[PDB]
Formats: sequence, C-alpha cells, structure tokens
Amino acid sequence: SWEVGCGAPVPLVKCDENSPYRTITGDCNNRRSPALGAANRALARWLPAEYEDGLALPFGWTQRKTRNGFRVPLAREVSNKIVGYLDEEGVLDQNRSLLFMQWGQIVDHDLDFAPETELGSNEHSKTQCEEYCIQGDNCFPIMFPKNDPKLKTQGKCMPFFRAGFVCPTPPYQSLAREQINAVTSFLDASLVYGSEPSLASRLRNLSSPLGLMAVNQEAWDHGLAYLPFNNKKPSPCEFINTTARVPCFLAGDFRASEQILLATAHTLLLREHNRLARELKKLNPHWNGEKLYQEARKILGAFIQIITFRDYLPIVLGSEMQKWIPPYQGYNNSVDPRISNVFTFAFRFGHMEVPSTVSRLDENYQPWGPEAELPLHTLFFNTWRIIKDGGIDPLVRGLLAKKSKLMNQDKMVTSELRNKLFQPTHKIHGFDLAAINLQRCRDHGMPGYNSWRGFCGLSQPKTLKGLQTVLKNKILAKKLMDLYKTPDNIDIWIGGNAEPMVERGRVGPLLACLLGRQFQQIRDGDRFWWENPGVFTEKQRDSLQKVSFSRLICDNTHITKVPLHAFQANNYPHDFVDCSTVDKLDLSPWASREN
Ligand code: HEM
Ligand SMILES: *[C@@H]1O[C@H](CO)[C@@H](O[C@@H]2O[C@H](CO)[C@@H](O)[C@H](O)[C@H]2NC(C)=O)[C@H](O)[C@H]1NC(C)=O
Ligand SMILES: *[C@@H]1O[C@H](CO)[C@@H](O)[C@H](O)[C@H]1NC(C)=O
Ligand SMILES: *[C@@H]1O[C@H](CO)[C@@H](O)[C@H](O)[C@H]1NC(C)=O
Ligand SMILES: *[C@@H]1O[C@H](CO)[C@@H](O)[C@H](O)[C@H]1NC(C)=O
Ligand SMILES: [Ca+2]
Repeated sequence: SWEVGCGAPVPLVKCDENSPYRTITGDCNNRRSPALGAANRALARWLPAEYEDGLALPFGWTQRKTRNGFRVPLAREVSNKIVGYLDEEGVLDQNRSLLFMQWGQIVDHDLDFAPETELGSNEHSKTQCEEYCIQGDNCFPIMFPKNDPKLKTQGKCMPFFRAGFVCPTPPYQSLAREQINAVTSFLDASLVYGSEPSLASRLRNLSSPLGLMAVNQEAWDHGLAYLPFNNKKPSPCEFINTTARVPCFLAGDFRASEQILLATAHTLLLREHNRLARELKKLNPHWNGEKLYQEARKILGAFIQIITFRDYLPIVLGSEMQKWIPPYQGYNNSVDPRISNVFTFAFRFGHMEVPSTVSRLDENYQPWGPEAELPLHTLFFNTWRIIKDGGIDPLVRGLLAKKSKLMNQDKMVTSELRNKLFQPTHKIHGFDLAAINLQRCRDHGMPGYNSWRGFCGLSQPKTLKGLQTVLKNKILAKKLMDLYKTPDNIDIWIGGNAEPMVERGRVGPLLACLLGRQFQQIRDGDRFWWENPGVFTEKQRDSLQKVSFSRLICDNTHITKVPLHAFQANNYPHDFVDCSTVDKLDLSPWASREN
C-alpha cells in the first residue's frame, strides 16, 4: 500500500533471540522488526527527500530548474566565498584537545557510511568525470566557478560520484531514491569488528583459540601490535609513497587509514580487544575462542558507548545535552535506532574542528625529531609514518597535548581539507571536502535549512536581517543571501555549521537538536545498550563505570603520563599525571561464575 516493500539486503537472516551477543550485521537487535539498525539498508528519512524531480535528481542537476524560484549556487563557490580562510593563527580551541576531533570521527565511522555507487571501480567507467567532466548518471562533478585558482591548475571540475541507493543500483523509479548505510546504526564497535560476516571473520585470529583479532605479522610497535595490512591493490597508502610501499590497514571499517590519527585510534582499539581477550583467558581458561572474542567485543562496545555518552556528547551538546538526551531509563523497543540521512551531514561539523597540522611528541612531550610537526595533507592515507617513523605513541601524545581547531564563522575549514584533500583513484592532493559535503547534501536529497529549523522548532529566517539575527553575523548572512537568495535554499551542512555554538558546546541550536535526537535514539533503541538491565551484571556495570580514555592509552601504549580529562585542552606537565593515578577496568566480575 504505502511502499514497494523493498528488500535490498539478503532477506534471509536467522535471529536466535536466545543469543547474549550482538550480530555483526546489526540484525536481530529489535525483535519486532529485526532489520532495524542493520547495515546495508536505507538511511532513515526524518523528512521526505527533496529532489529536483521529486524522485532522484539532485538540486543543481539541471541548469534551468530552480529551487523555490532561484538557482542553487555551485558548491565550490560556496566553499571559496564562505568556507575558506588563509590565516591559521588564532584558530585553535583553547578548551578542546585534538583527541576531541578524533573521537568524533571514530564515533561517526561506527554509525554511518554511504559509499559511492559501483563500490569496485571496473574498466574505464570513470573516464566520464575524471577526464572530461561530463555530468551523467552517477557522475555529478563539482564544477569550478570562474576566477577559481584550481581552474588554472587542475581542469574544469573535481570528480564526484553519487552515493549508492537501495532497491536497484543505476536504475530506479516509482519512489524517492534512498542512500545506503553500510555499517550498523548501533554504537557497537563495528568500526573494529566489521559490519559484514565476511570481513568480521577475516579480521579474526582463528588460528589460535584465544579469541584474538588478527595482528600485523610484518611490523611491531616496541612489541605492541599493529593492524594487519590490507593487501588489496591498488593501495592509496602505497600510492602516496611508492618508495616506502607501506599499504593501508585492514580494519572493521573501510576508512581506517584516511588519516594517520584515525589509524592511530583504530590501533588503540584493536590492542584493547586483544588485551581484554588475554585477561578473560586467564580468569576463564575454560572459555573457548568464540566466547573470548564475543566477551571482549562486548566490553569494547560498552567502552565506546560510555566514552561517547559520558565524556564526548556533553561537551558537544553543552546546555542542550539534558534537553535531548535525559538520563537513561531503559531499552524502548518502539524507538527507531536507524541513522537518519540528515545526521550523516549534521555530524560533519567535525570538518571545522580539524587543524592544519599534526605533531609527534616524545616522553617529555617536546617535539619528537626535526620534522615533529607536519601539514595535515601529507598525512592522508599515510601508514608508513606510523610503521617506519615512531609507531603510535608519539602521535597519541600529540592528540593529548595539541588542540582541535575551533569552529569560526570567518575561518570554517582549513585549506588542508578544502584545497589539498586526497581521494583514492584521483592521484592528487587537490580536492575540497567542503564542496564535496555540499554536493553530497544535494546528492542525498536533503531538505534545506528552514525545513530543518522547522523540524527542530526553531525560527525560520526569511530575510537577510532575519538571517543576521539567527547567525549573529551580518557579513556571513549577507554572503549566504548573495549566494542562496533565500535561507530556505541554504544547504543543511553550511546552514547548520554557520550558527553560533550553544553554551558549553561546539555546535549551534539546529545541530544540537539534530545530533541530540539521533544519539537519544541510538541509545534508547538499542537492546544491547551497556546499561540495559540484563546486558551486563550489576558488578560488571560497576567496573565499566570506571573506564576512561586516559586508561585506554596507559594499557595499550608505553605512555605513563596522561590527563584525567583527555578531551579538555591539556598542557604538560601541569595537567598531566602518572598512569598509576588512573582507575583501571576491573575484570573480576567476569570470573566464569562465583562460589
Ligand atoms: C582529517 C580528518 C578528516 C577527514 C580527512 C575527513 C574526510 C571525509 C571524507 C572524504 C568524507 C566523505 C565525503 C563524501 O564523499 O561525501 C567524510 C565524510 C564524513 N565525515 Fe569526515 N573527515 C575528517 C574528520 C571528521 C570528523 C572529525 C568528523 C566528525 C566529528 C567527521 C565526520 C564525517 C561524517 C559523518 C561523514 C559522512 C559519513 C557517511 O555517512 O558517509 N569527519 N569525511
Ligand atoms: C617515502 O618514505 C621514505 C621512507 O620509507 C622517506 O625517506 C626516508 O625518510 C628520510 C628521507 O630524507 C630518510 O630517513 C631516509 O633516507 C628515507 N628512506 C629511504 C628508503 O629513502 C621519503 O621521504 C618518503 N617520501 C615521501 C614523499 O613521503
Ligand atoms: C573547559 O571545558 C570543560 C568542559 O568539559 C569545563 O568543565 C571547563 O570549565 C572549561 N573551561 C573553561 C572554558 O572555563
Ligand atoms: C594468532 O595467535 C598466535 C598466538 O598468539 C600468534 O602467534 C599468531 O601470530 C596470531 N596470528 C595473527 C595473524 O594474528
Ligand atoms: C518509547 O519511545 C517512543 C518514542 O519513539 C515514545 O513515544 C513512547 O512513549 C515510549 N514508550 C515506552 C515504552 O516508554
Ligand atoms: Ca555501528
């Protein structure tokens, strides 16, 4: 009646509602509707898609087609006129560590991923955009505006391919196009363990019966483990230094080597699983491999949940934390736990938190080596700088002692991302993440800024002066009106990120509402939430309350000096303490069974 009843994923999945553990795919979390929150299904629509033709074609696709009577601006022009800035001085966050930015990317990768269509590049399909910039089908290139420097140096466009959609692949009709979420919507450490059975098994050490995750066999970090290499060619991590020839890492998530501090974070997370699996073997020598894997996995998922909801979200949402995410009251099976399409743009706020450089620091937290600080763009797809140039310990100290970029209406996105982004199969450090984000909003059929203001119960500015009051910025509002002609047409990514930040937070009201709702739903709609009665024992839960990121670092590096509050801006040695000061995770309550 209402829909075509589309069933894209393998419709066949057996549940076994006895099981104490999550599935890898996210299936069977919800008993009534077992596909809810599972990978490889459509992103949720909180509002109906808005396409130029009602169905599929992004706004901007057809030159003569207006949105509400006006042409949508070129995404790269928006980027150049609004998002870009020259001066990196004065741009850092005096009260957020670089680790704050990094955790955000980690959580994001746990929750959502809308891969571009035709997930493996075949033949010369992509001579369309890359070579000749011809818009057609899934080819939706980002065209340069006149007077853009990149015109002189790089050609007429940046290539951009449309995101994958559910029912068919290249064709579709009789319904609006719905993009795919290829990972589980639950905050479940899927970035570590995988979202498909297949990857999930390849990541494991099945050779031993200790419940370990596979580790690198070709390299070590003062004996501490690295992730296995992904030996798929062609490797971007190889392409960026064919002399080192150090390939990308293989992780539960495809994007783990996009930048060195993300690869770093994934490495910490792997070690913690192996560490937990060893402690569980000691206490329970009678537990088999499978038991040890699941129980470690379960602890690790709880860890990410706690860090996120107890430490991270409060200092993102600030004053609005309590409004959108009140204290836990138990699993509710009527709550939809699926990630919305809009959320996958709202969480891009992190793009304005990425600074232009990364530092390696020694044990006195001083520059590590002559080239301790590096431009961010030299670190995309960069594994060799880990394997061959100090392991993760120096980078982790940088995450603690260096600062995030602060979002700034006059300095939104560093040119390292806005001009120097590298993407696989594109060969150059010359893309623009901002422009991509805006093109993707259109690709995904996003409602515009005032639709979402309306959704969130917020005023909907119609005039320049209305917009000035909401943004509390006259020039920004003017540039936005010059480009969009109406606030109704402002892309959600830029509109949302334009708004001044809420007290004690790092996003504005609109984003706090959109993020706040999504996270509430992730928690309340999850049958395996760590605090749901039955998931963990009383005593297990008492031990998990004492997890911290500080302690993750101590147990999984050879770092012995850490802050107590790692997401804060911390200066060494004053704000730093010895590792012995810090609570450990007490695994006693996982002792087989009591006397
Ligand atoms: C150097 C750091 C980072 C790089 C290089 C980076 C790069 C990227 C790229 C290339 C995409 C895909 C763009 C597209 O095709 O539409 C992306 C998407 C995204 N990024 Fe970032 N990003 C970074 C940091 C962050 C941070 C700090 C956050 C959040 C706090 C974040 C959240 C997201 C999200 C949610 C997506 C959409 C994922 C999806 O559902 O497909 N990123 N990022
Ligand atoms: C590619 O990686 C190599 C190392 O794998 C980098 O060079 C090493 O780095 C410096 C170069 O001055 C020295 O320690 C060694 O002489 C280099 N080793 C080798 C094998 O040459 C090199 O700079 C990297 N290139 C890029 C562009 O990243
Ligand atoms: C810095 O951030 C934390 C939030 O976690 C807050 O408790 C602390 O008071 C802040 N410092 C400032 C800006 O006063
Ligand atoms: C798996 O387990 C054994 C014992 O710890 C170890 O020696 C072996 O190298 C591991 N295999 C991989 C690839 O992680
Ligand atoms: C559960 O969640 C929905 C929100 O989607 C709410 O309307 C409903 O009252 C809740 N019911 C329970 C069981 O608390
Ligand atoms: Ca997940």
